[PDB]
Amino acid sequence: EVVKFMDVYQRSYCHPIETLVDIFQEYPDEIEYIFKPSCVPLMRCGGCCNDEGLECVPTEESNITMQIMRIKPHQGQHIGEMSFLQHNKCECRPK
Amino acid sequence: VVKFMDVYQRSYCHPIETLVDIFQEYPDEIEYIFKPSCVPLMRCGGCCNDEGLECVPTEESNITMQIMRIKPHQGQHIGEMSFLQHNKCECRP
Repeated sequence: EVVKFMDVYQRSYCHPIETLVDIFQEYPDEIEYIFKPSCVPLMRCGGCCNDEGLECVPTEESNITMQIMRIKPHQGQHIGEMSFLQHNKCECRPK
Repeated sequence: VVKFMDVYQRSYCHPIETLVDIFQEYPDEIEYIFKPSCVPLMRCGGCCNDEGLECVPTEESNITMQIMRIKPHQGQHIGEMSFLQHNKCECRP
């Protein structure tokens, strides 16, 4: 049941991974609202470069659109379209 | 367009594949460099839709992986290292 070295080595290297991201951190100026769900699943660059001079970053991105409920306390709740950026490709490059 | 009941279902508290730094999980091991420096592990992630609660593990289990440890100017060796995985999660107070 032991994960072999080259398999961990290849699986953890910098690449797009489904990451749950808070909606409010992605749309900072919407402070009068609560969102449901409060976070969404998005492909984002992750992992290690295995070299302290490099860092994992997006090289290609694209939008995804989802129906999110927007709540304004004491004055209305509406399900609408919200768009987030996803990372289609990543690379390790200098810092 | 992702439909509302589909995002609402998939973003809720649950175990997700997460890339974790090894020295963060082994703080006492300051004399080594690890390769790879991070590992893929199932860990609780997502939102609770309740400001009162938090997504936490209710069931854990170990996973063993071959990791290289490097001790600068002395040696290097690929050996087994164990990490904790999350099998089940819940939103709690």
